[PDB]
Amino acid sequence: MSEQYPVLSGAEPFYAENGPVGVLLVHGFTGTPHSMRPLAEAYAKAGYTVCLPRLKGHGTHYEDMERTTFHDWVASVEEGYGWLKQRCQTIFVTGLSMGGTLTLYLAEHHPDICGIVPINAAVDIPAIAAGMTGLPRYLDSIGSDLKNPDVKELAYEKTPTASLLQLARLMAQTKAKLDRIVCPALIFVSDEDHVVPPGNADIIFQGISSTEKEIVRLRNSYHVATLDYDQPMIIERSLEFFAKHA
Repeated sequence: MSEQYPVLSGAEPFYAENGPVGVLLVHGFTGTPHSMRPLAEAYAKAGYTVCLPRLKGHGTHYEDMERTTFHDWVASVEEGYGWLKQRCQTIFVTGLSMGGTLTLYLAEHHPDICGIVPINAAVDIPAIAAGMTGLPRYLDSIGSDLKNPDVKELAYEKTPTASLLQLARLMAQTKAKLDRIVCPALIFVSDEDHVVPPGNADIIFQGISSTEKEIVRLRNSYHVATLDYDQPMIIERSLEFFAKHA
């Protein structure tokens, strides 16, 4: 049931105990805490308690990932949420890509969350269904969709097809339950995301029941926006959002 491979260098989770306002940061599918670490460190330096977990099956080897289900990834996030609940009076959740999906999923089940910051969150990726139809156990992963080519992202070099099915099911369930969300939402979307169609931001904006919601368009980033040129804006605007709603 446990992972068989060791944690990769750079994929370690990050925890910081600071003040009574906490932020949970969720990384994406086949990715690792590396993609959220600059945000986590900035929020900790700003005085927030921070939890950046490593999703089960992630940051080790794709064979470990293949053995996981979306319920395992949800459990990692629920565990991090619980860690914060034991420490903080106010909790925000943010996440990139499937991490954004999991942010939404958590908010659909926990009304106490005080705000969410999904970044290129995925609730519908038609290419997954199209990809089947018309095969192999592991697909060659695409290179990281980053506008800045100097940035090194840590993600598995192969993607298990079994795991894509798990992602599809997670997305469908998350999409179906969007109207349960009423907390404030700051929805970031890269205009030029080549992985998650940017209309996802509008599915989310229209689907949630929140009265305080906005879409912020990132014009200088591709999918992996947390490591891309718009990173400072994501951090600054997120910090403003946390302060306003705490």
